[PDB]
Amino acid sequence: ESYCGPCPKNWICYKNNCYQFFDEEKNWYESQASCMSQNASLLKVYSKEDQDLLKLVKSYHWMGLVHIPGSWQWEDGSSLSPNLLTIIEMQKGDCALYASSFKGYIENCSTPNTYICMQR
Amino acid sequence: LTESYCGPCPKNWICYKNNCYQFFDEEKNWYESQASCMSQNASLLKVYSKEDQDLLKLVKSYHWMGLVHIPNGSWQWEDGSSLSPNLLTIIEMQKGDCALYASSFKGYIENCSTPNTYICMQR
Ligand SMILES: CN(C)C(=O)[C@@H](NC(=O)c1cnccc1-c1ccc(C(F)(F)F)cc1)c1cccc(C(F)(F)F)c1
Repeated sequence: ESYCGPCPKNWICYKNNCYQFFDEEKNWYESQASCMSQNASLLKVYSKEDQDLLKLVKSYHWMGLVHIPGSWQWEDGSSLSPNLLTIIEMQKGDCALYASSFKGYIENCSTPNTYICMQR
Repeated sequence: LTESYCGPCPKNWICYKNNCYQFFDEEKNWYESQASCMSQNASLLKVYSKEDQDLLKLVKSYHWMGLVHIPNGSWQWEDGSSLSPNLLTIIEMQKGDCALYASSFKGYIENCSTPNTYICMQR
């Protein structure tokens, strides 16, 4: 038994990270702007153990993984850790969707998708 | 934004507005599902508030919850309390006395002996 968070009330708390799903279809840029307005970022995947709840996520949703032409990187500038995501090519694009279990789909940044914000 | 602590909950359970949830994909009939939650200081999902449990809009598939029909004809939770109105739309699927949760805020009537996935909730 432990106290989780802190997180805002309308967010799921899991191992002290906070997650919120947004059902609005938005492109990657608009989804990142949405998360920032909540004092958050798009989903960052850093650990299969600390984030094992991501195995239960259904459907595909924007996360904060982008390609600047260099490897894939998160919004915060950190590199994607190895052996964490299986990356699959889906569309011509520089952004990625999260899909269970621990997959990233390369996706056109302009394609509207639902999205997951994260705070910690 | 206002930061709150959530819980307390076991570390491997989801916390949402201080309730803790766990999903179980190993299928069990209703009673065995209840026994499994009990062994984890929990009960099957109890639905009491659209606002406090709005995360249930996102819970798909069909999972046992702790809702049973007593043939005084009442609908009750495992803890003995009543199903409150304006919370769930209840639909028959199989003749039975137990209910599966489905999105959004639906319950499907199901034979209590049918194996299904289930949701535990700390209580
Ligand atoms: C039985 N079951 C496992 C479901 O139905 C799952 N539903 C969806 O993932 C789900 C289904 N439609 C739309 C969105 C989601 C979704 C997306 C992101 C998250 C977030 F913000 F968490 F990232 C949460 C849900 C599920 C339901 C509740 C909680 C969780 C969990 F938090 F554990 F991931 C998963």
